[PDB]
Amino acid sequence: VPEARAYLRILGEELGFASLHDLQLLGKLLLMGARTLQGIPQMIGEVIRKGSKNDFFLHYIFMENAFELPTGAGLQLQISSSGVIAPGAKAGVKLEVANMQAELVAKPSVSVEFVTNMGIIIPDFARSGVQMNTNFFHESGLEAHVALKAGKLKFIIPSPKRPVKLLSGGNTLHLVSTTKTEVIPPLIENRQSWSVCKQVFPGLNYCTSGAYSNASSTDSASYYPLTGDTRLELELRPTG
Amino acid sequence: VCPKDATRFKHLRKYTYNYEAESSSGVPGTADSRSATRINCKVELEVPQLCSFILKTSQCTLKEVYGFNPEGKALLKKTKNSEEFAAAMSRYELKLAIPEGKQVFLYPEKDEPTYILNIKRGIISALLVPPETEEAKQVLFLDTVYGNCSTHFTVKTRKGNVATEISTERDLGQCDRFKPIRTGISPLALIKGMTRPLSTLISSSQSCQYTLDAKRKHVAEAICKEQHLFLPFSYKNKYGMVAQVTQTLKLEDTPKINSRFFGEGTKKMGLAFESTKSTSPPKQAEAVLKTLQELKKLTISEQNIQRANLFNKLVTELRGLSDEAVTSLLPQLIEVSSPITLQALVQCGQPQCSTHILQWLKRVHANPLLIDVVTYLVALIPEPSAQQLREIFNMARDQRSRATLYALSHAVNNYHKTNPTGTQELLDIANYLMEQIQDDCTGDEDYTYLILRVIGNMGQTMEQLTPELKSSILKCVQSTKPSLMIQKAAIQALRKMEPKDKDQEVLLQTFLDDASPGDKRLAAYLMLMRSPSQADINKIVQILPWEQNEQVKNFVASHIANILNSEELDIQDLKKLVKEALKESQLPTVMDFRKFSRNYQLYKSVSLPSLDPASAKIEGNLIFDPNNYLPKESML
Repeated sequence: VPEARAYLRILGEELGFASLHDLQLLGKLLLMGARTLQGIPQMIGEVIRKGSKNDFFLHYIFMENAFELPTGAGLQLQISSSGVIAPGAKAGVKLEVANMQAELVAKPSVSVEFVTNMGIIIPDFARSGVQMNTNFFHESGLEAHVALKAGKLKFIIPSPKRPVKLLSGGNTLHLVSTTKTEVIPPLIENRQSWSVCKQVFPGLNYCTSGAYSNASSTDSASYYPLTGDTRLELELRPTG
Repeated sequence: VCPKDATRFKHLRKYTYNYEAESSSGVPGTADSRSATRINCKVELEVPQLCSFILKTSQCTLKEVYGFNPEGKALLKKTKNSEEFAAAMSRYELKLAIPEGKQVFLYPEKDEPTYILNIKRGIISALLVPPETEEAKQVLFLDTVYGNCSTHFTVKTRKGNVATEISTERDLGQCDRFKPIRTGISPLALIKGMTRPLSTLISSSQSCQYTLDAKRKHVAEAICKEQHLFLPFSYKNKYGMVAQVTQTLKLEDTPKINSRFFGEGTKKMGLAFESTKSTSPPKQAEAVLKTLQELKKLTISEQNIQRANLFNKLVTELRGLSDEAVTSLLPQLIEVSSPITLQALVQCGQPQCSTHILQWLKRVHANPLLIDVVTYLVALIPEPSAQQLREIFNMARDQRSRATLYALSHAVNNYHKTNPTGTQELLDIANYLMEQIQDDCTGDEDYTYLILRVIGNMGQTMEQLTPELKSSILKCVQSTKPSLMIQKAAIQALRKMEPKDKDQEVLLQTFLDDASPGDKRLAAYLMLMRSPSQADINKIVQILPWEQNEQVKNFVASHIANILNSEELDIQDLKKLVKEALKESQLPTVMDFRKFSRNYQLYKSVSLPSLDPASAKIEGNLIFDPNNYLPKESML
């Protein structure tokens, strides 16, 4: 039974070869594709049967310019700063089959943060820098629970066990050592913290708050939005 | 050459200097709350003669703030590496000479580390005092750890013709090295070319205060202070960010040294910086693991407030780390989480992360089709790396697929051009292939065929490194055990091996062998005609009328007739040999092309103006036994 093969050479560089045995191998590859295909539906159903949590979180650096410049002592002043996006969402539904108890999670979140950093570094040895950090976060979604029992239905929505930050305007600095990353505590002088909350419901309140230090009148300190850990936040606060 | 104006010392003197400096990065608005570090060293300047100096450092204590007193006084402690730190410094001594007082040429001993050398260079630049002048405005061109400089020189106090107080100052936006030193970045971040704008947002200027001895010219003390300020993050453009370098050198004593000999380390180097990696201690990797665990925990904790942040700090640490440590650690990280490791890798613009993708691919147990696809895709990327080659070798061993091996051979050629060094990788793969072939080349026909032809893809390298493999190739060619297919593949493996006298001899032996197969004989004949010799051609032409396999005779005679027919420039030289071989013989008359192997060839020569003639050569190969209605074989 004839045996044959062929190949392609460019500049004398063989570019792969074709064989009848290769055709038979491809036939078995198609058979194996079928073999893999057959069991997929049961597997995919199996996870729904048991349930699980599904998480889909990109974390992408849209903006970043890093570099370094030397120093007179011979050390290296790292300099860099980035803008990043983490637009993912939490998901994953668990079904208690034959118990008819459905648990559902869906809460996409937004993490619009920014950092700038400068660092004098001693390669393989040590570092010293400061990190300029502006922050914007959001999340929203639903926590739902539905169960059918003995002809008695009930749709359950667990209440927030913590404030729901619609918006979060935050700015922070840090002192970072080779072995540590340390925040810089805010000044207590003119440490303005306030909150205004309105009732969406008797147990839930729409809250507007701002915590900051008003050091504008103090020299060497940037004005009230800056020079310290400054938070302007918009939240729904569960009263508990 | 040591100008006397540059004398800032006295010969036969050792000047022991205490080095004390600190770098303190903090915000002035909050009482200069800063990340500060305290370095303290004993330095031993040695001057057997003018401009021929020896430098012994010792008693280097590396302390850093771990806390602040309520009044703001820091709390310094020695670090873990401060001991290896002092050991690294003390275990070398430096020898240097500065011709003319402005030309610096370091001669270190036993290849001191680049960063240690650079710290030393900064210390020297602090030490270097310009030649004395009576001009207060003096500004000139000077080298430094930071490249060249326009540095201003103003004498603050002068006694007689000798200056006692001097200030050395230069703006740091004018010296050669203000170009932002490149760094690895998010290869996916689309922002570009914005680096220069920021430098505008940078402020910096240097000033050194010097106390000099009018008697022996020596520097009593040196104060060098540098302040860097950043403009943004500042209301009124003066509440920004402040940095400062403050290093001081104190002359504890000046022992006089009975010495007149100066050394010059083999490695000759200048005062300028030499590129260095953002190296980090091996320990920190474990922190990376703690961090990844933390993120995995937090998603369960349902908090995402700072996850991207921690990711950034991590990949920062990542860029602080090294290659081999990463790959060794690599499997554990995947064990934690695959997709997050992917986010890191893709956002990781470091070469190792790209190299490590292959390893990931084998970890995730990728389907062979995609494995080979990506294998070839990467293999064509220029400038291969020895590491990358080791990964390619490992993958070729693991899959042993056609595309993997072809990609490996092409990358082998690429790196061979990249690095003429016969590194140990070449030897390891050469040994592995020798195992895959042996001397008999016995094995799976497809497998051994592919092995032979892929080896031919790197024939020249094999010649350079392993002659025994070439000998085994000749053995297999003359071996009867391998199939004619394997034998032919062995013949064509000589593609990059350019048959030599002995290769030509073996080819002639197997070709003129009358019992040798007609197809095998024709293949050997063709490879022998690649670069034949007049004596060889004479012998073959003599044997031609008596050759067996009439189809062989017709093919060979047609080939010779075409060679004579050819006019091409190289074939002009070849026809000289052909004629030298035709004196005492006549060719069998070339009959038949539908039932006998026949040779046809055409050339297309065009005279390009202002360029050499371009000739396209066409070879029509027909293989027919007298029982083949259609060509048994044929190559275009």
